[PDB]
Amino acid sequence: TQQPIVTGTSVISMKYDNGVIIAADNLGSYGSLLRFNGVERLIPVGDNTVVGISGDISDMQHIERLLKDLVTENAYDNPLADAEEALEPSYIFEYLATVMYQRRSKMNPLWNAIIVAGVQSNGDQFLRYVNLLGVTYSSPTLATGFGAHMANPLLRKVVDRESDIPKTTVQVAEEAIVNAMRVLYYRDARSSRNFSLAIIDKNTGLTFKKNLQVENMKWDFAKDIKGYGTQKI
Amino acid sequence: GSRRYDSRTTIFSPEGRLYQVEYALESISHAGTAIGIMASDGIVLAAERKVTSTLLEQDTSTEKLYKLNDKIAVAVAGLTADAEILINTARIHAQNYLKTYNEDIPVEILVRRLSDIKQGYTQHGGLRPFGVSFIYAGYDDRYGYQLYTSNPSGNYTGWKAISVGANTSAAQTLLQMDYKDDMKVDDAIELALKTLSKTTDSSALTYDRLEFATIRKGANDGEVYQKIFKPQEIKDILVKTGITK
Amino acid sequence: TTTLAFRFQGGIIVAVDSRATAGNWVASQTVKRVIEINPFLLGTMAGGAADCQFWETWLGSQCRLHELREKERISVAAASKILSNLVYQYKGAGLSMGTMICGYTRKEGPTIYYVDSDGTRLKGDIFCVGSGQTFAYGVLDSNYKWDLSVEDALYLGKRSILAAAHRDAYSGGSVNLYHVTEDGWIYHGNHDVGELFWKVKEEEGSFNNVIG
Amino acid sequence: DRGVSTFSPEGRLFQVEYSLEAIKLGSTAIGIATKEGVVLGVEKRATSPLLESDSIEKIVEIDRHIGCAMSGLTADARSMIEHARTAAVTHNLYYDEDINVESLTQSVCDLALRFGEGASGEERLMSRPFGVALLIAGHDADDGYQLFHAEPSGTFYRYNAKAIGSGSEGAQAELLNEWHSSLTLKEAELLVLKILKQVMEEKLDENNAQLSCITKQDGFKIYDNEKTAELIKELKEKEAAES
Amino acid sequence: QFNPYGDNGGTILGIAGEDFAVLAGDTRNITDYSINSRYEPKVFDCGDNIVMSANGFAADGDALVKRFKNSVKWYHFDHNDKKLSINSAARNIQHLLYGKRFFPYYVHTIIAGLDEDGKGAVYSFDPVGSYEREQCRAGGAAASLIMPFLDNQVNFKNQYEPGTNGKVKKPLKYLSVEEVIKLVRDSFTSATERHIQVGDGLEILIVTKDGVRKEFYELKRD
Amino acid sequence: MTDRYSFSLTTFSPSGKLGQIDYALTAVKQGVTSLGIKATNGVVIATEKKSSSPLAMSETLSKVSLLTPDIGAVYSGMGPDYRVLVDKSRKVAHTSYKRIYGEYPPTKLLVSEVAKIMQEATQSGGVRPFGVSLLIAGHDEFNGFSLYQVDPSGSYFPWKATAIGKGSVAAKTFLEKRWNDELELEDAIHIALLTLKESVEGEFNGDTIELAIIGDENPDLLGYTGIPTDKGPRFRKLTSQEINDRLEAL
Amino acid sequence: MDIILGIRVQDSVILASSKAVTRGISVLKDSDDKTRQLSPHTLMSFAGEAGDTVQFAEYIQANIQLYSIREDYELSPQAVSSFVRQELAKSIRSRRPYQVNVLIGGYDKKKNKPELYQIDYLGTKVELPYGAHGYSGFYTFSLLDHHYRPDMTTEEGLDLLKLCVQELEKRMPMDFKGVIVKIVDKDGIRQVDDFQAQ
Amino acid sequence: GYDRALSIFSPDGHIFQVEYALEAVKRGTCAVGVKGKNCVVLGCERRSTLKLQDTRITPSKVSKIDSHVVLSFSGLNADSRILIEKARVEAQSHRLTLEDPVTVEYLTRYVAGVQQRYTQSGGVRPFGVSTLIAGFDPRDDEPKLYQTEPSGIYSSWSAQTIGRNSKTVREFLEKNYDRKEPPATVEECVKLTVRSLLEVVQTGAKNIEITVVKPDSDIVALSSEEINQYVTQIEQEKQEQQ
Repeated sequence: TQQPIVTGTSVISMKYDNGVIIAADNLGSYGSLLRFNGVERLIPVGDNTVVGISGDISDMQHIERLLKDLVTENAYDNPLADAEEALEPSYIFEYLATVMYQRRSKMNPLWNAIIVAGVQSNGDQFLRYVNLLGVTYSSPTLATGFGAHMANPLLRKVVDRESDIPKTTVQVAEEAIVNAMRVLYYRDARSSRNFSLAIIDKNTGLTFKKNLQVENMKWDFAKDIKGYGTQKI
Repeated sequence: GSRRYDSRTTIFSPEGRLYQVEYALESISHAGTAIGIMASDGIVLAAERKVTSTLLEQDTSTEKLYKLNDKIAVAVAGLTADAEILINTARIHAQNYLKTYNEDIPVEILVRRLSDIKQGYTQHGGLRPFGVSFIYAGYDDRYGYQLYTSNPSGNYTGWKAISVGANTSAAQTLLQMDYKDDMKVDDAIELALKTLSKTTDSSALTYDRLEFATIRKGANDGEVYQKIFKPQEIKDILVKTGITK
Repeated sequence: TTTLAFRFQGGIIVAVDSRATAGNWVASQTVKRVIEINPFLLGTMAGGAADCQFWETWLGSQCRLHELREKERISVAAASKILSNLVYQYKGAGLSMGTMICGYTRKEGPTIYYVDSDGTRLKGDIFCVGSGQTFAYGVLDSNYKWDLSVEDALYLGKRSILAAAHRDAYSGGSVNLYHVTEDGWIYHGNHDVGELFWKVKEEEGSFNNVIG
Repeated sequence: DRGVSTFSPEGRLFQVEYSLEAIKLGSTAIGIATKEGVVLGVEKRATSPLLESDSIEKIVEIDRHIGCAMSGLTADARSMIEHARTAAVTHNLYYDEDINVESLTQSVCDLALRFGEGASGEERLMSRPFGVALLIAGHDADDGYQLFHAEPSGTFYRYNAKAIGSGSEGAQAELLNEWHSSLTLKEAELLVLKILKQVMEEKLDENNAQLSCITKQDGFKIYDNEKTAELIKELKEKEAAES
Repeated sequence: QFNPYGDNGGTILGIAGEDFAVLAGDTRNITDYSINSRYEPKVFDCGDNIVMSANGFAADGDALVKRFKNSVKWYHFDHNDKKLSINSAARNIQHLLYGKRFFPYYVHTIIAGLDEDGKGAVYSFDPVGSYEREQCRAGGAAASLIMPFLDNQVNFKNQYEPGTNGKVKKPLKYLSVEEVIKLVRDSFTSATERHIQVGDGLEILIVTKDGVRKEFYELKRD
Repeated sequence: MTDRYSFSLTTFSPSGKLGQIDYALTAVKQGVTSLGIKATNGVVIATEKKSSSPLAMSETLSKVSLLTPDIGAVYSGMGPDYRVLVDKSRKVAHTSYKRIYGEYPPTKLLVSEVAKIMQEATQSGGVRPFGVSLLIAGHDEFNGFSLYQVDPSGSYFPWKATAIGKGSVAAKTFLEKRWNDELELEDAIHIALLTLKESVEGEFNGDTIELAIIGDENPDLLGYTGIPTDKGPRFRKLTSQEINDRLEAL
Repeated sequence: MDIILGIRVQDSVILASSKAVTRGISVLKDSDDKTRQLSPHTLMSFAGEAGDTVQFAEYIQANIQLYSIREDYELSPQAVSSFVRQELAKSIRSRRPYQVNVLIGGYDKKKNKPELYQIDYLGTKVELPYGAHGYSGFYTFSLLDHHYRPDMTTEEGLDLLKLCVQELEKRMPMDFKGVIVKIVDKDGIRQVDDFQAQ
Repeated sequence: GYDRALSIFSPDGHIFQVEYALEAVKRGTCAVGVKGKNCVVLGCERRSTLKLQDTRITPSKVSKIDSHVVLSFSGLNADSRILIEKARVEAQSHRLTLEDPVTVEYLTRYVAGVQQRYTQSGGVRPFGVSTLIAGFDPRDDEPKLYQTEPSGIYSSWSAQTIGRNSKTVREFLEKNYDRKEPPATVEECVKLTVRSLLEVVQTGAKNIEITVVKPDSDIVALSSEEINQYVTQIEQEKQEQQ
């Protein structure tokens, strides 16, 4: 068995009308030491799926390899394949889940929790969660780690039923993601100042802005100085 | 594969025989001779070593006499090599009976196993069988002294005088006549040596062309003490019968 | 759970409870407790429910297979001994079983074998098995009489179950009665414990000579 | 020895062809399925005072709704029965109901393929194919009364009547003329006896013939010696009064 | 260290009637106080007039179901598209359940439908094996609250008509599809208040020989 | 796919013979003159050294191998069969005896262990049987000095001198006549050069004889110069110069 | 546990074995016996855990009975006790031992001597003129040694065994409700019906 | 792998290896079983030509398969041990599991089954033995007589004879038995069995071994002394029918 020594925290997501948004810090923690800052934890699998993985890095590295083999094996049997019988969000998620369930059932478990976000190129939006306990569920908003706690109640005010999905636009969607993440860095320090964020469009394919950094800075703490180093003998 | 790169000689024949078995008995009939005389105070065993020399040791007189126990021994006619695998495994089969029930194996059980392993090599596997015939010199308290022979075919028969090896035919024709139905060891020794000379061509019968063992009851040796005669005790008995000629 | 069998002139009287609970409030009066092996053989569910469910249906199949194979009716004995061999292998890893294999065969008569999780095999003539066993046997014992007809025999089986149902909190929803005859077993109904209690109290005078 | 993967220029395996040769040497098995039952009849044959002729029969029960009569080598039909019982028993335990006669034939035919040296597709453990062909008759609640001919080759066909054995060439020819779609169980059994008499070089007794039937209030039922003989008694007189 | 086993709440209710049967379930999915889903079909049609719900722990539900979905497929292939019986399906589950107990299961499974002789049937399962047929079965977390009403009004047990209430009673009537649905909406509306394992939505699958019919009634949202 | 060969490749012929053993023996008759002598004050074994090439080392070449410390073997037959066989003999001798009974196997017991290897190989298919014959010359402190023959089938018999290879019979005649027991080891070395000079003509040297003895001790063959605890080796292979010195000694 | 006594007298080998199963006040069954005939002059009585008992008992029986038909020869009681021991000593390593202590009472028809074997679950086999297992022996060895010394008949053993059983049910708080006694001698095996003072 | 072929079809729809198995039995000794309606008699040859056999450790032809069941054979002893062993185990397997004494039909199915396997399965050949299996079912007083071949086929027979000159002994027996009136007394059924087996053994009255099986484990082997007496008698009978 295992218990953590290496953590990654927080990958958040939402649906809008004509895509999805997902955003995640870039992190390999050794506790409260931010050891690896810059570790990939949005993994584009094709141009229509992004895999977010939270939890143990030792486990994350193994899935990171496994996804890169899935692309190579998705080029097998026809090289121009990308909606013919390979490279759809449901395929990447079911694959991960079959391994996830098997490992827990023999109790030498994959100690991750996963969010597969994508937009099918045959259908509409895909958003589905899987964890280390073998519980899996779908909802219009999802978050792992800290973000399940804190970001997800923010997400639910925009979308949380089917009906609220056509009524959210790219701008409204993007404003919720940019708001949520600012919250995640503010109340939880594990989450790295640099993040990468990707918006997966029906209209223009995969737009991934990498290495974006929290802005619209809080320095609110400055109002509350009653000193903490400012000494007069 | 192996179908047209092999053959099948372990199949039956249009007489009901198996090629290799029938042939195996032939191999035995030109190998060195083993003779078994069962007496009722002992067992007398004689074997001819065909050809002996002063370049071979004649000093080793276990060459065809092996003890499988201190109560059962065999006399071998056929190859040393073929012999070796069944001896070692028979000795092992002993220890198993001994461990389980704290009592030594009867002769009959041990023969029936041996025969089943030998049948086995032609019965499955495609393998070849052994080419050695055994004369069992043995004990029971159910059956007295026991004398068996078992063959590469795995048939086994009870005897009180038997031969396998070469010159089988000559020894058995004299032996049936001169047999006494219940007899002492010393009488057996006289009868055996008498038979032996006249089954060995010209003047050749010597102590050092013979292997002799007798299994006596004794009264300075224990009940069923096997004495595997070393050269010098052969020399003595030949002079006493006077048969050295 | 208090589950019983006795051999008497008429055959065997198998008497059983049925009771499933959510808390102590009896949710439904119907649970499985009799597993139907074959049309003349009963085995009771109790102990490891799952172990019993799987392995007594299994047992029924293998019996059916014997009747093809050898063209002979099975003994209750042959039935039990198979069960026990398998039970002992899976011991120390789980597996729990509480059954009595009851039948009435032409080639033995009314015959009862007791079979437990540890692999005991016992023949007797009177059984109560359970955790209400001692009390139930008391009621059974003082009105036992091998010679006796089926009607009375049934009412006595039923009274032992109620007596047990009252002291212990592991029985009493309703009482299920079965008579295993030569030509197979006959259901005799489910008796509401509620209507049954009032009758029995006045009638038997057992723990009730002076009513209490 | 002889190839196990070596085909004729047509593309029909030697081993299959040789399978067809043993079948043709057994005693006839004849089935007619009707709308009230399946009749399976065999010629058991041999009558001797040094023979117990009413202790041996060629109609064996698989299940409480399935029989088979055979023709060809009888020793081979024992391995086929051992596989078939195991497969049917395990399915009755899992879903509580009758196994389909077509389904059974396919499960058996899968293990008829092994012979020879192994494959990398299959582990071939046997040495020859089976030298018996079978008529498996049954009932199911979802196709009623049925009759099936399993060849050891792999092919299994459903039939309304089919004969197999040595004397099948004649037998089949008679079956067609006698067959119609308002045929019943009672007529079919009488007719079986007619066919059997005709082709015999002997008098028909129940120590050279055996009948069997299927009714769905009793499953597969052997028409016993006592009843089969009563039927034979009735035949001989009625035939011998048409002359 | 590790035991994934917990609970995920939810509530299911199966009722066998006169010609019909229902499998009603709420559509709320939880893990503790967090909302996993506010709609996620918690009654699902496995085919053949059989609808199925594995309430309890989700992780075992998903597994139990996948093993079984491939059995529905294999039964058809191997037996030429002969449709799977409620009783047979129940036996097939028993064997699945019983197949793992070295990793033990924590679900309350209920199946509802019609048997093949035409009587509504509901079967209830114990988490490591066993099934038995019941007339009515409330299931899941809020089983204990629903059953004591149900027993009076459907099954006419611990129910007696004012008189002596002991030789006078209220008798058994097999309910109508309309009358059953009223009951089920009432149970569930009371249930939402008292349990945070019930709410969001109510999916009732009503199962008839005209197919599987879907009904949807709304429930409470926080 | 893969092998399926399990049918024995050694089979009986109409006469009672075994084709493979007959064949293998032809090779052995054609192989290099080797002999063995028990001098009674030792055991001396000699075999033909050969060279492939003058530019070739014959240090690597193996014509005399130590099977166990007090025991050497030499052969006539097929060189490659010999090399593998020596290996399986060394392995079992070390694992199964050298801390189990706390010493080397006795000579007769080791001859039986070889015998078994060859017989496994004769019985079983997938492989043809060994094509070799050995002369195992030895010392064990519970049997003295010994000489055995190991046949291709694994038949063995005891000898006190013999020769196998080409030109055996006459080699045995000269040896029979010159030695009749109770003889210095040195003297047996002298007799052995004489028997082989008559046996091999065309060119003869002690640089084409490889000679080993078991029949000596040095402190160096206890393997230490301290205080004894055990006896140790008595195998000693001579260098070419020492052999030329014994060729000069009449 | 299960109180099983054995005493080897001069003419026969007497084994005493409990006769009832007590549930509460009253004996539910009092028709008990637990012994298996191995051969007509080799008997084994049994005590221990009640499911380990039938499983071992039929396993050992089967093996010895296969040897009897095979050889068409009856085996010695010595033969059986070495056999029983070995099999125990394989299982005691294993992770589910039997916890069965046996007494095998035999007349060795081939020595013409009586023999008594007491075999522990461990595999400790000992031949004795009397023995006992567990806490029983503290009360009964003290009588057996004083009042009994070797070379006493069948009649004498019967009375001795009664005395022993009466002290065990009074003074020792284990309850097993007496023994029904069997005798293994030259002429095979009989159950001694009487138990009034025998 | 040695699971590959070693038994192949004939073009005639026989099997070569089964035809060759039957030949070994014919060359062999003769065994016979004749039924009363109180017993089943089994005669077995012991034609010791040579006088140097010791015959208490010279193998017998009679095996217990069970205490109420016997097996006799004609064929290679070596093969017959292997079959005899598997058949004893099967009697004990039933006994253990069903808690029931063994029934003759199932045992016969078992004996048939191992031989049947080895023709069908690859890298094995059938046994060199034909057998007769007889005995009595439990609580049953009517005789049972089965014949099995190494083909693996099986049958019941009122009487059957095997090995060398099977023709001669069938042909004779056929005139001296009816199913409607088979013998009631041991003496006359034994007289008939000894007389058939005299006619093929040549000289024999110590070379003939009779074992008479009455219901449920009363199995008794008649002795030389007794047999010599029936042969005398037969020499008196043959000049009362002259």
